[PDB]
Amino acid sequence: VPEARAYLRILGEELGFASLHDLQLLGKLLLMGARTLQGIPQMIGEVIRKGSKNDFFLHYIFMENAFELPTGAGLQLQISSSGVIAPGAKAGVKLEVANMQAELVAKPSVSVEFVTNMGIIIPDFARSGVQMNTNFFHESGLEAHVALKAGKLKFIIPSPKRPVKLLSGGNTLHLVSTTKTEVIPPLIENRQSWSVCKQVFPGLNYCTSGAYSNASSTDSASYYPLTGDTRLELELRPTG
Amino acid sequence: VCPKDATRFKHLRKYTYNYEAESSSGVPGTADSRSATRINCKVELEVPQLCSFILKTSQCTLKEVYGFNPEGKALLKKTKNSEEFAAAMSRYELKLAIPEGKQVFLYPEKDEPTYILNIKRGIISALLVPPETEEAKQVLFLDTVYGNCSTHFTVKTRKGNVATEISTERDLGQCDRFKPIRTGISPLALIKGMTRPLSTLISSSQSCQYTLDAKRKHVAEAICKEQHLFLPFSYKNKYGMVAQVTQTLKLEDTPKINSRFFGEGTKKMGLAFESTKSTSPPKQAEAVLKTLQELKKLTISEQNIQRANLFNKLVTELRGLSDEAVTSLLPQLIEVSSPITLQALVQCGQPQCSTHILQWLKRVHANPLLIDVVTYLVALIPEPSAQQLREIFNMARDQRSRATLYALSHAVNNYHKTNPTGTQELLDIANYLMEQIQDDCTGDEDYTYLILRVIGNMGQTMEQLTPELKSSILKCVQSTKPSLMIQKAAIQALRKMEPKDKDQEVLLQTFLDDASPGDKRLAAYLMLMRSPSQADINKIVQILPWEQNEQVKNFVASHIANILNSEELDIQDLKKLVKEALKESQLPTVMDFRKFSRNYQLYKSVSLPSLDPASAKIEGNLIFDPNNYLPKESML
Repeated sequence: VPEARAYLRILGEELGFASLHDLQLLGKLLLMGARTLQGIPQMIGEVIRKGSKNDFFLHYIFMENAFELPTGAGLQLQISSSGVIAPGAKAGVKLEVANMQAELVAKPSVSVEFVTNMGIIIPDFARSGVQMNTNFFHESGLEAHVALKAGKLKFIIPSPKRPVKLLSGGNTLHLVSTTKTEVIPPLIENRQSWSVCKQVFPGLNYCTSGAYSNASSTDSASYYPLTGDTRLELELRPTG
Repeated sequence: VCPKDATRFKHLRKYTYNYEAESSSGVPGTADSRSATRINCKVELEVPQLCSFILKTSQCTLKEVYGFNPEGKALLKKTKNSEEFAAAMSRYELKLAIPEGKQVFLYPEKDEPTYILNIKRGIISALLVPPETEEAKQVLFLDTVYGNCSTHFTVKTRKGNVATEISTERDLGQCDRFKPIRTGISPLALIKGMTRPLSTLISSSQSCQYTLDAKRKHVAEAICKEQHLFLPFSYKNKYGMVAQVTQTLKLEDTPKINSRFFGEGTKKMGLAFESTKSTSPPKQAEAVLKTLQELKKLTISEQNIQRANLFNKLVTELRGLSDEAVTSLLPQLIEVSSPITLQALVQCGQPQCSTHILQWLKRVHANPLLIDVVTYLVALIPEPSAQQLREIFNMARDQRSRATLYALSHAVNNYHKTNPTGTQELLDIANYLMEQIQDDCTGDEDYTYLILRVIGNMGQTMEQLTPELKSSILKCVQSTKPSLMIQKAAIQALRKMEPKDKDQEVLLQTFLDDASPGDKRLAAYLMLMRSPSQADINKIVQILPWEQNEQVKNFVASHIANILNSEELDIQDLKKLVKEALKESQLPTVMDFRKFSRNYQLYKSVSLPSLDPASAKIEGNLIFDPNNYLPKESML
């Protein structure tokens, strides 16, 4: 039974070869594709049967310019700063089959943060820098629970066990050592913290708050939005 | 050459200097709350003669703030590496000479580390005092750890013709090295070319205060202070960010040294910086693991407030780390989480992360089709790396697929051009292939065929490194055990091996062998005609009328007739040999092309103006036994 093969050479560089045995191998590859295909539906159903949590979180650096410049002592002043996006969402539904108890999670979140950093570094040895950090976060979604029992239905929505930050305007600095990353505590002088909350419901309140230090009148300190850990936040606060 | 104006010392003197400096990065608005570090060293300047100096450092204590007193006084402690730190410094001594007082040429001993050398260079630049002048405005061109400089020189106090107080100052936006030193970045971040704008947002200027001895010219003390300020993050453009370098050198004593000999380390180097990696201690990797665990925990904790942040700090640490440590650690990280490791890798613009993708691919147990696809895709990327080659070798061993091996051979050629060094990788793969072939080349026909032809893809390298493999190739060619297919593949493996006298001899032996197969004989004949010799051609032409396999005779005679027919420039030289071989013989008359192997060839020569003639050569190969209605074989 004839045996044959062929190949392609460019500049004398063989570019792969074709064989009848290769055709038979491809036939078995198609058979194996079928073999893999057959069991997929049961597997995919199996996870729904048991349930699980599904998480889909990109974390992408849209903006970043890093570099370094030397120093007179011979050390290296790292300099860099980035803008990043983490637009993912939490998901994953668990079904208690034959118990008819459905648990559902869906809460996409937004993490619009920014950092700038400068660092004098001693390669393989040590570092010293400061990190300029502006922050914007959001999340929203639903926590739902539905169960059918003995002809008695009930749709359950667990209440927030913590404030729901619609918006979060935050700015922070840090002192970072080779072995540590340390925040810089805010000044207590003119440490303005306030909150205004309105009732969406008797147990839930729409809250507007701002915590900051008003050091504008103090020299060497940037004005009230800056020079310290400054938070302007918009939240729904569960009263508990 | 040591100008006397540059004398800032006295010969036969050792000047022991205490080095004390600190770098303190903090915000002035909050009482200069800063990340500060305290370095303290004993330095031993040695001057057997003018401009021929020896430098012994010792008693280097590396302390850093771990806390602040309520009044703001820091709390310094020695670090873990401060001991290896002092050991690294003390275990070398430096020898240097500065011709003319402005030309610096370091001669270190036993290849001191680049960063240690650079710290030393900064210390020297602090030490270097310009030649004395009576001009207060003096500004000139000077080298430094930071490249060249326009540095201003103003004498603050002068006694007689000798200056006692001097200030050395230069703006740091004018010296050669203000170009932002490149760094690895998010290869996916689309922002570009914005680096220069920021430098505008940078402020910096240097000033050194010097106390000099009018008697022996020596520097009593040196104060060098540098302040860097950043403009943004500042209301009124003066509440920004402040940095400062403050290093001081104190002359504890000046022992006089009975010495007149100066050394010059083999490695000759200048005062300028030499590129260095953002190296980090091996320990920190474990922190990376703690961090990844933390993120995995937090998603369960349902908090995402700072996850991207921690990711950034991590990949920062990542860029602080090294290659081999990463790959060794690599499997554990995947064990934690695959997709997050992917986010890191893709956002990781470091070469190792790209190299490590292959390893990931084998970890995730990728389907062979995609494995080979990506294998070839990467293999064509220029400038291969020895590491990358080791990964390619490992993958070729693991899959042993056609595309993997072809990609490996092409990358082998690429790196061979990249690095003429016969590194140990070449030897390891050469040994592995020798195992895959042996001397008999016995094995799976497809497998051994592919092995032979892929080896031919790197024939020249094999010649350079392993002659025994070439000998085994000749053995297999003359071996009867391998199939004619394997034998032919062995013949064509000589593609990059350019048959030599002995290769030509073996080819002639197997070709003129009358019992040798007609197809095998024709293949050997063709490879022998690649670069034949007049004596060889004479012998073959003599044997031609008596050759067996009439189809062989017709093919060979047609080939010779075409060679004579050819006019091409190289074939002009070849026809000289052909004629030298035709004196005492006549060719069998070339009959038949539908039932006998026949040779046809055409050339297309065009005279390009202002360029050499371009000739396209066409070879029509027909293989027919007298029982083949259609060509048994044929190559275009």
